[PDB]
Amino acid sequence: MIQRTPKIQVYSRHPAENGKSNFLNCYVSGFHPSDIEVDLLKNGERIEKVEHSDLSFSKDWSFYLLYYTEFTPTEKDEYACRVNHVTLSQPKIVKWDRDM
Amino acid sequence: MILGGVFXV
Amino acid sequence: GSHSMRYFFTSVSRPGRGEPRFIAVGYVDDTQFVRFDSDAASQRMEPRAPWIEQEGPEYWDGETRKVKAHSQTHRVDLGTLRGYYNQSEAGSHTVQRMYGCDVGSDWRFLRGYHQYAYDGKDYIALKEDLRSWTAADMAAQTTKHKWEAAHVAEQLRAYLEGTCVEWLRRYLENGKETLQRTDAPKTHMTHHAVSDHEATLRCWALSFYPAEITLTWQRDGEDQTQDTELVETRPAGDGTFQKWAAVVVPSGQEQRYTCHVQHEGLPKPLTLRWE
Repeated sequence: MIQRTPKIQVYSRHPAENGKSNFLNCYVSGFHPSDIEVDLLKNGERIEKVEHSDLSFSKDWSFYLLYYTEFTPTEKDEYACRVNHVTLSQPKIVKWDRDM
Repeated sequence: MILGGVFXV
Repeated sequence: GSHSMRYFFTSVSRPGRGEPRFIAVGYVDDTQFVRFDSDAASQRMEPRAPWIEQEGPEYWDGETRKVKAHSQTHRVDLGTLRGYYNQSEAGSHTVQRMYGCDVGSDWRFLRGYHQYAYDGKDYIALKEDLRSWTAADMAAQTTKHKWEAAHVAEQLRAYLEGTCVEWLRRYLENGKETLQRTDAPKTHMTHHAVSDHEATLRCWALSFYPAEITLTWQRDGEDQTQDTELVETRPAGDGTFQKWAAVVVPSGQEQRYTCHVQHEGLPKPLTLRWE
């Protein structure tokens, strides 16, 4: 059938300041079908308190989702999003680029 | 407000 | 400007895996206020905006009841469609439904729509005139014939020209602080050396509402579309959006480039130059 690969963006709600509260976002869009695994990672470890948005879709019928979690960036903590989907031979890891 | 409504494809 | 109310419905059959998953979300423009999930605990239509939260039990019971009938309808649909295509029972399948209405500056009805997709491709769509249908293939013809037979479109039209515009307007007035605002984008530029002979120039638009926005790069007036990296417009999480566009510039040429930001919240285009 139809299988669209997710597009993944890793970013914060507001510009990341060391020590100031924030939200870490993983937006995944443009995928089909809807079966998808999205995890946020602090230093390679799966963040447990991760919420997501309600499944909705675009004009070409493809789905989008926002996975998000409240976090406080520090200078040494590394963050990332790991995505698996039918169109992905293996889980894809997108690292969060603070200064962008 | 959503549709009130029935249908059936 | 103009506004719109739209409802999006997703149903996926779970072969031998319990009932099919049903997800419903409601938006006025780019803001959500409703949301129903079959896997959720409440089994109620739930508030997802502040200005809808105090609508009253009558509203929520009425909205819960109806979206429950939507979920039954779609569950029945996944079987009918499995039929039209002679598909096996072992597989997961997807039905997608969107309908809504647009109003103009005057808040009068502008247009209504009603679309339906199966397995992520067009199946059937109510046309501009809200009288006739577009069937995608041989299967959707049968549905077309069935719906014509049952005057489905007439009952759809009544909803889109009345109930839909009616309540859109109630919401617009009720949530006017949220729904009637325009946050122009906060814009800035960033520079990063790719190498000693290249640098990435990145144009940001942050914290804007609504989501429609155009970001473009020019070099000497000429649009650098083929060489511009553009990300999809993304939710920030607080009901605003963000987007960026990037180009790779030979070091020393930063001054030849301008970023142009167009957004409904801006009294006029915004030309950005790394200077």
